[PDB]
Amino acid sequence: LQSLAILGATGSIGDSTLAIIRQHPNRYRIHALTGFSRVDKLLALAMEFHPVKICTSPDNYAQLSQKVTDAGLDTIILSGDEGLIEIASDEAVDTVVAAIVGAAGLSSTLAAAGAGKRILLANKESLVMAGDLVIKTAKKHGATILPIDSEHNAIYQCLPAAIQADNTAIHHTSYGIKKLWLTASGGSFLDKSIKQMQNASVKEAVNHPNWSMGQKISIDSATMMNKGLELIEACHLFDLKEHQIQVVIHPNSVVHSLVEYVDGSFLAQLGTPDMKTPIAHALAYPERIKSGVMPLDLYQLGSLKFLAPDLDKFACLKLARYAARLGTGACIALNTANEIAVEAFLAEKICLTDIAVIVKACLDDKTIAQDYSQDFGDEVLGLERILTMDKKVRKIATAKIKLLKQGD
Amino acid sequence: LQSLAILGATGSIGDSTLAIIRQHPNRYRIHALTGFSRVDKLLALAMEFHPVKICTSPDNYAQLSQKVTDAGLDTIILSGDEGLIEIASDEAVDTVVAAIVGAAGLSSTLAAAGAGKRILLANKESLVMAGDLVIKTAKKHGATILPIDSEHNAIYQCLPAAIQADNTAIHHTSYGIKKLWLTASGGSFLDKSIKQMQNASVKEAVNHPNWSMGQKISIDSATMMNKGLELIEACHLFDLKEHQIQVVIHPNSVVHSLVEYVDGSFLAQLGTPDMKTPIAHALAYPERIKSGVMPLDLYQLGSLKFLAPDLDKFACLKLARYAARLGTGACIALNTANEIAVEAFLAEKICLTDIAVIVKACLDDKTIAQDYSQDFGDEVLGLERILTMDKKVRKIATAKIKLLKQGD
Ligand SMILES: NC(=O)c1ccc[n+]([C@@H]2O[C@H](COP(=O)([O-])OP(=O)(O)OC[C@H]3O[C@@H](n4cnc5c(N)ncnc54)[C@H](O)[C@@H]3O)[C@@H](O)[C@H]2O)c1
Ligand SMILES: NC(=O)c1ccc[n+]([C@@H]2O[C@H](COP(=O)([O-])OP(=O)(O)OC[C@H]3O[C@@H](n4cnc5c(N)ncnc54)[C@H](O)[C@@H]3O)[C@@H](O)[C@H]2O)c1
Ligand SMILES: O=CN(O)CCCP(=O)(O)O
Ligand SMILES: O=CN(O)CCCP(=O)(O)O
Ligand SMILES: [Mg+2]
Ligand SMILES: [Mg+2]
Repeated sequence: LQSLAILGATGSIGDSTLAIIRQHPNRYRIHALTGFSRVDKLLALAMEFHPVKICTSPDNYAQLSQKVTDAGLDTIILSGDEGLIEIASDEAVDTVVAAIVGAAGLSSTLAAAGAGKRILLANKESLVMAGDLVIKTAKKHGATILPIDSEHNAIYQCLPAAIQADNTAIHHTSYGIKKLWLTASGGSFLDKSIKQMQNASVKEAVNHPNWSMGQKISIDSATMMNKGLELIEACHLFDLKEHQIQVVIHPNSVVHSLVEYVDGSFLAQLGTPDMKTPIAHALAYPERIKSGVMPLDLYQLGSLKFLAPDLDKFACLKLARYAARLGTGACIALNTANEIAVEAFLAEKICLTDIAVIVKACLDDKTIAQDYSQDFGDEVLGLERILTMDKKVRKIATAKIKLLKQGD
Repeated sequence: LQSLAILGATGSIGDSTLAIIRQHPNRYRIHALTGFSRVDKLLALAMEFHPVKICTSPDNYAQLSQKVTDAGLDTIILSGDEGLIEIASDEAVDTVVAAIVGAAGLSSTLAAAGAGKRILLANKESLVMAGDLVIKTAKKHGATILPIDSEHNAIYQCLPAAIQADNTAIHHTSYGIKKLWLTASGGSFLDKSIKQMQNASVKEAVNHPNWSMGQKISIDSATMMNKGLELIEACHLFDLKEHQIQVVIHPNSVVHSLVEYVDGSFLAQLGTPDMKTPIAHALAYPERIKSGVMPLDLYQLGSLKFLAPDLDKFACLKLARYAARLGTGACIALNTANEIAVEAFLAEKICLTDIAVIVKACLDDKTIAQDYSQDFGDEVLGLERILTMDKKVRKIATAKIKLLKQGD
């Protein structure tokens, strides 16, 4: 049985992964599950799956340990980043599903690449922040990365075998890859005024017509920063630069992305927008298995729309491309600034449209820009350099926010 | 240089193939070209490409031989089926592009499979009439068949490598193929009354909103018999039965077909509707090359529509499925009856809607049905059995036509 560690098992992605595991009992073995806040849910999962190890936040380690011994499970309990690193590099784990949101998922993603694991990547902030380091580290140790993110999973499915195996093979012109097309729903405000986004409630922004997801990715979809980040994720995953990856607005969320070839062929993945499809694909690869989705019904589709992005309205996307060209430092500035203006939007401290302002101000800040020219990809020293800039952007972005609520 | 024989070089498919050859001068060598009626065009091609051999109709052999000696080419001239068989099995030919329309292309398609060639198949009537025989013969001698037909080329592009190599691999459930979806434009009368198809001029039926093609395939698209035939072609190519292949109406002709997988993934090929894309793909396979098409612009797409087939209105499609289930005899009855009611529609002897009547009457005719249980796939005797039934359906369909213009 393929041994699984599911980092971030209590969230949206975790739910879908587990929904597939329950359909395929004697194919996968759960070795570990992790959860930051939802201690009871993690316990309920523990009791269901009898995992060898679980990990939670340090604030909950004691509480959860009591509850696990009280339930008489053999389960080892772990806490913090230290626990995640352990599970991610555990000799007994074959496959890691990286579903921790944000930067918090970076160190365990690396540990997994360092340990040579099969990694199923949901956690895109890992690649936006440490793409060179993660891929380099993975290549060096024999880790395979398969993307779970819909768009990337689509693209991956639409790529010849040799380029799934080795992403550098994509520069051999025989394979004829021209460019990659990322589909974007346009989010909750696509078809609404600039003015109306300004006054968006969290309830409006957080709820998406086609997808049910975590809070963060949800907001990122509303501003289109999600595509931004996906743009940078794609560059690392498929070993390309941003000019080779373009974005098309597609509100139906049926077409999940395309690969354009030199002969005129666009290979695309279509499906109902349900993350069990890409998770299932990535779990069973190179085989396939039933996912439990309700399949897309082509008869009732109606009309699938396509539309160029409106960049004035979705500045987050302009700014992500700009950052992708600047390299890893600017992508960190990008992602972290954005991580901060999201905690801030959901806390109701800024407007939705303020997410763009904070992120630019951060990309164009002189104190942030000093670190753009650093070697964030050094095998020994890249990690501390990435985290230090993280802490730094955290401070400055926080400062920018406070400054804005009055004036600069 | 890959040596090419282009059977049917003067038609629509031939034009597109050659348009690609002219873009790729030192990749492909033209060893042979063939043309039935258009002697001057065949000559002009001869002078352009200095082929080793060409073949024409028997009625033109003398005329063309004079003209070739008058122009001082070294080119060997051939005639009739005998000439096609020779070119198709020529020791010096690597690749055969099978683009003769109708049943007339069957014997040379077989000769090419018998000789173990790489075959690029446009000519779908070959598989509708002798699918088992062609595939069996190909497998036995090491011939590779790559489809040029848009839908089949799309499906092929959307299939894993192992199933492109060996079509029987598709029954291994690991690969997770659920079903194949054939897209159909719905033709010139999709959005028009039954009543208005009745009175269709040849000019209406022959001209297609999105495609420029030969006359026959053009009419077949109007009645939707083209999808019928494509349905049977798909069964042989991909080694499935008709229940596994469904049809969706898609008027934009952008999405060219899909492959549905068990996890919910639909892989589809999109592109501007231009046969240079699939020809180019098939020529360079497993590599890719520029095709000279103007690529699809996703920004200006608008809305791609999808719609269930209206089977009352497109009886030809009901009847093809029925025939696919009946087996090869009924497919011959189907294809030939249809070949006859097309010569008859374009000659202005029957109504467009009469194509359906003639073909049913032929499928349900007791004299035709006697031969349904024959072994059309016997390596020694299948070919004469296929041609005899052809001649027979030709006679009876002709009779049915004459009968209808008065009454049965
Ligand atoms: N939700 C989707 O459908 C979807 C689609 C594509 C990509 N993704 C990506 O997958 C990842 C997870 O997204 P999600 O929507 O499931 O997130 P979520 O908000 O549902 O939470 C995910 C998990 O992260 C854990 N977590 C949160 N903060 C943590 C911390 N500081 N340390 C350790 N663990 C922590 C939570 O306990 C939870 O199990 C993200 O990177 C997201 O961008 C999600
Ligand atoms: N035209 C397209 O875009 C297209 C698309 C998909 C499939 N196809 C298929 O490819 C094949 C070619 O179609 P097309 O539209 O290019 O045809 P066409 O009518 O334009 O050309 C047919 C070719 O075959 C030759 N031919 C015709 N009758 C013959 C006979 N009785 N004996 C010997 N040779 C003969 C002609 O000389 C000509 O070169 C058909 O089977 C068609 O269904 C064509
Ligand atoms: O992989 C799935 N997602 O990231 C959800 C996408 C929401 P968006 O298409 O509006 O970016
Ligand atoms: O391969 C291309 N064609 O067969 C032209 C198809 C026209 P249709 O979609 O109405 O069958
Ligand atoms: Mg995504
Ligand atoms: Mg076709």
